[PDB]
Amino acid sequence: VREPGSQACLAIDPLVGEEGGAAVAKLEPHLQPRGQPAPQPLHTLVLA
Amino acid sequence: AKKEHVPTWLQNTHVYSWPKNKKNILLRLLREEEFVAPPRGPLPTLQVVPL
Repeated sequence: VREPGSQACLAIDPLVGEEGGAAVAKLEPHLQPRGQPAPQPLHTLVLA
Repeated sequence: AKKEHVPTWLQNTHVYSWPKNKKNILLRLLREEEFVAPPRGPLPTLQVVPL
């Protein structure tokens, strides 16, 4: 008989870098609000 | 008479017919225009109603 002492099997486990991983970022455009005095289209009429 | 009887150089002006246009002939002799154009007014004012 032989003993597995020296030849024992190996388990594996990755060295995950999640602890130092950057996050996913969401973008939102800062709308030029119409609540603030934004301009409007100058629909014109004629006084005949 | 007919249109063909007018000398060519005279076709460039008003051609009257007698007696059909005798009122127009009188107006022409009086040197008074037949239609009175109303006096030219001012340009209209523009009103802005934005949306």
